[PDB]
Amino acid sequence: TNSQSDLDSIQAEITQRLNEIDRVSGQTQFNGVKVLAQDNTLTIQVGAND
Amino acid sequence: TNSQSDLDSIQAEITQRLNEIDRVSGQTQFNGVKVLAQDNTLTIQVGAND
Repeated sequence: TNSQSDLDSIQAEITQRLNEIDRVSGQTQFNGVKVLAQDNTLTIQVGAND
Repeated sequence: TNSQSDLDSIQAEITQRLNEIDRVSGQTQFNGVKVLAQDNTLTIQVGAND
């Protein structure tokens, strides 16, 4: 039932939501560290030992 | 008993009724979807499942 003029608006919403989950993960930071932009290991020194 | 001048008028009525059932099915629509013009399946997503 949904027309193609409906699917244009639903696609406009879907691309805006996906641009938003690209933005909020692309530029978010704790102390200048992009948490979700790239994959890496953060190592925590939790002890006096090496 | 009916004369042929009668059958001309009855045929005029019958062709007008058939033009009307051609029109009201040719151009009727819910959200830009011609329901009776062509034969096809409308699938309803009635569940979260695919």
